[PDB]
Amino acid sequence: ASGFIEIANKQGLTATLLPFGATLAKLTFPDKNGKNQDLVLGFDTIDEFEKDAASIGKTVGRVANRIKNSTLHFDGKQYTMTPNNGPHYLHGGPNGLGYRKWEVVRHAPESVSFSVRANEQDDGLPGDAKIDVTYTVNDRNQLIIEHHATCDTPGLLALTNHAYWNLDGSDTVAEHFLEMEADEFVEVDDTFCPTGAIRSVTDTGFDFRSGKQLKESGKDAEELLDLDNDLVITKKTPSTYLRFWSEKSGIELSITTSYPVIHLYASKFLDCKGKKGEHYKANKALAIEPQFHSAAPNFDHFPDVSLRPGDHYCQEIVYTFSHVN
Repeated sequence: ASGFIEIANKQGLTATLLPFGATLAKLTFPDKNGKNQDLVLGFDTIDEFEKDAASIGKTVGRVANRIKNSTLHFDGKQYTMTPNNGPHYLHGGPNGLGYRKWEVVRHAPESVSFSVRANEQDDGLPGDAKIDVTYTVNDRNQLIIEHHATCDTPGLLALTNHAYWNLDGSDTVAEHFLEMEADEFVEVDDTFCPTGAIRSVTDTGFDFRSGKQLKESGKDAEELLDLDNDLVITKKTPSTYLRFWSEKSGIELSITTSYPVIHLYASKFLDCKGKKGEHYKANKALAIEPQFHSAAPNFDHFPDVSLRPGDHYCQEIVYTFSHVN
């Protein structure tokens, strides 16, 4: 058996990790009323996490999101996996990184690092890789997630963190405000698999450039937010890219990442017994997943996510917690 690992700074920021799936189990931070609030969904027990299928707080890999039709071409060779989500291959498959027990290579009062190895035999994806993920909290009230990796054999590697966020405990995050520096988004089909097209956010329900409440996303016949797309980060050349907050709890979350996109999932298909024995329902939280474009391995015009011998996969996500004053 394993066990929850806790890290924390000196200002009231605590994070609880789990070796299994290198998961972010909990993240507590005092609200405007000085009351501690767990900002991420989860489970009160370890086994519940090992049985979860919604990838709650997990470190996802080797390839986050979908591989169109469970097939791809790598270095002139075709790789075909067994579908695990519709006709596609989602989050690295049933034996993806999120479903494996990572080794604890470092643990200190404010930081913890996990490591794990994966090759074609483990998940059917090309080559192999030694992956190391670190969670660190600091005096700036930031949670830093570092994603590092190397390989002996050429393959693909595109990770992300699948934590579902809810800053005030509300039944849903429809009232939460969201602001993103994203001019474009990745188009997806009915099965939510990228089509390879990029669409401007202008005049669409995905324009969060002015900061609005999530409840504002068109008008469907289910009154549910079906957010679950890749929002391409507008990055300069010659900084915070996302701000998520709740006027209710007064808690705000800002993010900066090396990744080119941030996948936002409004938790439309959620329905599980979480913390406090609570019953999570539709649009309960907001999954924020900094990552490379979904289905990158299927479209050559999307970022090249190959990881080859001698190179170093190195990405980071910085979450800053504060208050809206």
